[PDB]
Amino acid sequence: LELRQCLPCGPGGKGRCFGPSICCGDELGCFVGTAEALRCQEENYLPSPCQSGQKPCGSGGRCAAAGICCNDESCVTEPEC
Amino acid sequence: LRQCLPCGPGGAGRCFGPSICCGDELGCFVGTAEALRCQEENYLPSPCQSGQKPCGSGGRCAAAGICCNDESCVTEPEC
Amino acid sequence: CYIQNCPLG
Amino acid sequence: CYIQNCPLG
Repeated sequence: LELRQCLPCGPGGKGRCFGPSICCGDELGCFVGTAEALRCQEENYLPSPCQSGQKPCGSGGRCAAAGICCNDESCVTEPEC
Repeated sequence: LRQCLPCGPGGAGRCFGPSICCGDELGCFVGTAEALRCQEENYLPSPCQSGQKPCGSGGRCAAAGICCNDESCVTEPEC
Repeated sequence: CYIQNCPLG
Repeated sequence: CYIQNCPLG
């Protein structure tokens, strides 16, 4: 399915929202409910569907940051990232 | 069981695992520079465990609405 | 919206 | 260490 990435977020917009409160950047880590993740709540009003990152991993989502796997509600360690 | 190494923003959070540093007034850092010091917990002989209100899969409540265990954080509303 | 959470779909 | 991944007991 050909979706857009979701709103960027975090330090200098280097990160992509993976769900309302999860802002992960490839070279950043993942902010889950921190300040860095603020913009990610706006994605909820945008009427178009989005999906962040490529390599789809785990619980339902896809690799968000170095070895982390988040979907729209959870980030777990997962080295398959 | 003690709360693990404090971490993050002026030590105002607590390690919930090697790369997971959460706090009421902070939220969670899963794998950021904030969560680098939690790796130190792995060379403390004493066992620790952060949080009080359990949830999920042997997770506690890391921060408002987030439930973390040693390898993952999840939105959990009753947290 | 997050594909997983979008209205209708 | 993390209770989960210590030597635990």
